[PDB]
Amino acid sequence: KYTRGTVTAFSPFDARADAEALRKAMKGMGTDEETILKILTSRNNAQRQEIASAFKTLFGRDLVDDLKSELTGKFETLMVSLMRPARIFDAHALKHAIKGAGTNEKVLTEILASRTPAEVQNIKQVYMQEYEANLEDKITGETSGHFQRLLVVLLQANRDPDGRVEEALVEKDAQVLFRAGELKWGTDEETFITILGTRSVSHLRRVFDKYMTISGFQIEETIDRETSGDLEKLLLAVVKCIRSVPAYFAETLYYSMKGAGTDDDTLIRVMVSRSEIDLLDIRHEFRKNFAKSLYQMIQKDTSGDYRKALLLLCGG
Ligand SMILES: [Ca+2]
Ligand SMILES: [Ca+2]
Ligand SMILES: [Ca+2]
Repeated sequence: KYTRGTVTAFSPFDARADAEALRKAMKGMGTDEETILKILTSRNNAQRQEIASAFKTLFGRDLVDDLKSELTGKFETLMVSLMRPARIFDAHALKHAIKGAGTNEKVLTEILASRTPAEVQNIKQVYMQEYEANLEDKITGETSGHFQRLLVVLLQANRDPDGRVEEALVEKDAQVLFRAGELKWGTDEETFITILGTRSVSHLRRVFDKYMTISGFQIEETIDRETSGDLEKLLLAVVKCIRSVPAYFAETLYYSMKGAGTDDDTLIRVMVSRSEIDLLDIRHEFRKNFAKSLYQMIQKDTSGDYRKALLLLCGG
């Protein structure tokens, strides 16, 4: 319950020697895409931030700008995502899932359902600092309904603390989800939003066990994934992050490749975001749950340099 990542600090690290090798790779006609990917997937984000700085000191050019202008396609996206400061990554993804016409409900849900209260608290903050707006005013302007109210509950980064579990309560709560389950998460929404958004994790895992003993089914079993509802999808992402974040992302990754095509926007966002948190645990849930390794699914769904950088990120 000690999460491991797939990317560690490279050594021996020489930011100046790394910046000089990237310049050369990009300098002139064409590009050496392979020196680029070898450096970027074997340096962690802090290190990358230090290569960016060195690069700006030595040539008076911007590394990202240069990647952007030299690279192309998904390889470009991947590399540019690797380069984004970890501190801003989430705030940035949220600015774009929201900005423009429509909304990307998907990023909304993934990030709010999966990040820790501390991580939500940091995001709200970097967002205010960088974009100048209040995260909350925005979500609230793009979404509506119970969907909207559950994201706001989640944005308070206020779930109860893991202490004493009172079984009576565990018991009261199970009886109400049981009932809403039967109702197709159709009503008394206000009540199950209160329960799922605010109770501690230890208290809700207990609730789900209890729930299973009343009904004979697991709470997620009472909601179709593939089909609709934005709130349903958000309820589902919460339930699963409550039991295991790594399992939730393994499954997220699996559905980004199963069937014709790939949701490359999700493949990349996840691979990058969790590369230094729980990407190894995720690879483990994927294999136990999917019967395939992340590596082989990715080998098969992607191609080229985009594919080799992803496989280096992945690790085995
Ligand atoms: Ca060039
Ligand atoms: Ca929008
Ligand atoms: Ca596919």
